[PDB]
Amino acid sequence: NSNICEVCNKWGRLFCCDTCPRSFHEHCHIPSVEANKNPWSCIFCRIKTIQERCPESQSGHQESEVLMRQMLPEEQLKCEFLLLKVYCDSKSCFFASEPYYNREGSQGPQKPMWLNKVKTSLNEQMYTRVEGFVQDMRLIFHNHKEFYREDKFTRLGIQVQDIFEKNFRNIFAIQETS
Ligand SMILES: [Zn+2]
Ligand SMILES: [Zn+2]
Ligand SMILES: [Zn+2]
Repeated sequence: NSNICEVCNKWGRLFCCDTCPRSFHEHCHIPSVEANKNPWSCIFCRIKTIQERCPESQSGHQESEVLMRQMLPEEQLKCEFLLLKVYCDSKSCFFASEPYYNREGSQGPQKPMWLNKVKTSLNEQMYTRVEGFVQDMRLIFHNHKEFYREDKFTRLGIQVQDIFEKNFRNIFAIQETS
């Protein structure tokens, strides 16, 4: 197995996947790495299994249909993975913890949002449909773009949003378009 965490790329106390060479810190994995379970399969392996069991799940889908899906176990897992894929980018540090807003000429957002809050919300089963999760994720980047206006720091929101959207289209097999 790898000797660094797949998500944060650091060594430390790592838990090893039994079905692939990835490793994770306890709370870098989503959900948090489970207490017992030998063997243990990581979220990448669990997602691969869903695809393998139902090869047709990779045919193209409309976003509108995906968003209305209820958060049954497989959709809950897919949102967990998508959240994990955003954390995998080092630029996710900017969006992880609760922000604050005090900048001359801007006002803070009406509804602040951050990754750790989405994490907790997923863990507590607060989303009933995929739409709930996706709306909160997109609000993270929209709030950032709106607040930082013309500062070049706005690009960080664009960059991490692009990682989110690419992963969303991949994980939920959104129909490719021009
Ligand atoms: Zn880690
Ligand atoms: Zn694995
Ligand atoms: Zn099938």
